[PDB]
Amino acid sequence: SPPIHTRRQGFDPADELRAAGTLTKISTWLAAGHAVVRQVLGDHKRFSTRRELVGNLMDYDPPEHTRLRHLLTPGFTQRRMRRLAPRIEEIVTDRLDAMEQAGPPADLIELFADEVPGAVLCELIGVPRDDQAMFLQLCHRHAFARYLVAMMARERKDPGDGFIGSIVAEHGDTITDEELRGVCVQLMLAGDDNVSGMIGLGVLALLRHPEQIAALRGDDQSADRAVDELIRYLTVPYAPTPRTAVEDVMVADQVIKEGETVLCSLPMANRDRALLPDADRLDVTRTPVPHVAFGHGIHHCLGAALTRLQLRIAYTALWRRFPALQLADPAQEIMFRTSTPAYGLTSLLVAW
Ligand code: HEM
Repeated sequence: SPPIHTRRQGFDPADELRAAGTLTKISTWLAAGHAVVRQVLGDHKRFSTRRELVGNLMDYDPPEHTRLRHLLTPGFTQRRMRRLAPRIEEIVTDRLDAMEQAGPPADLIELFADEVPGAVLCELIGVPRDDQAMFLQLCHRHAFARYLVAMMARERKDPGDGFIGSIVAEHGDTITDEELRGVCVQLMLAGDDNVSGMIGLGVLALLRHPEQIAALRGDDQSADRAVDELIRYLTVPYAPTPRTAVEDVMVADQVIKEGETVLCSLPMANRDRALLPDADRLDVTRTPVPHVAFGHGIHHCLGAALTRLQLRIAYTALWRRFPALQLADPAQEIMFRTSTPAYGLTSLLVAW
């Protein structure tokens, strides 16, 4: 009953999804191989992402996409995101405190996984801390757009040095308040469900492979390689933005007609034995590979650096606080999140 590409079995793609060919028609084309997915995503000239929506990079084609992304790129680099580390550490500590105060057992998803990403996003865009609580409540449920108008008005008149402030000070003439508001809305949508899914599933994956936890508190390479492997192995998004063929195009010896849609199975592409001979195995020590969990090509995840830093901080602080982290009952059923654009957990009752 659920769409083929959204079906999972544990941490893995479902058997019916595994049985699918490289490129087949489904009731829409489904690309389920690493090479074919990278071909489709890398072909931005023949495959368009296009179907409010203003500021949504996933709805832009070049040169319009190139222009808008250029203004956003500098505010998403590894070095710029490293500046948020203290605040991420603070947010994570606050949520760990909430778990510790509640005492064992506690729902890691409700108290930790579903709370961290939103708070980090508020810090990213520069929402004042006192307004952050109400900002998230209005955003999660669907005044929200009305608040952002007032936020852009402050920054345009008197620019700070944050995310919005740096854009309006340097390129205020080329970007509008409507575009800035749209960017912020889309950042909330693109960077909440994905990260919350990764926090939940990553914690469980590390519990299921507990010798691999120690990699997180090693040197920079050790920790980053651990996080990237978890990103690869879990591949939380089922698909990127649907790709529409602008013209007739031959992909994998099959003709994709103009107007037809192609869905890329990111989990299948990252389990492709052409990417890794043992792709179904979790190993935090393996050298990073060109996985497509953050996409491929011009639309590749803008929040990739933020995600890597946030997840590293989240996983590391969790076990530093709770070394004896465990499932509340060893035999408890894993509660998978299946109704959102990203795979995750709805609940994870943990003890320590
Ligand atoms: C679990 C972590 C994440 C994963 C797995 C993920 C996945 C992806 C993927 C697959 C794409 C490509 C979409 C496409 O080509 O159609 C993408 C794009 C994008 N992501 Fe993420 N994402 C994550 C976290 C974030 C975060 C935290 C942010 C916010 C800082 C973010 C912001 C964006 C934006 C703005 C785009 C559009 C880029 C463009 O179209 O040029 N993502 N993401």
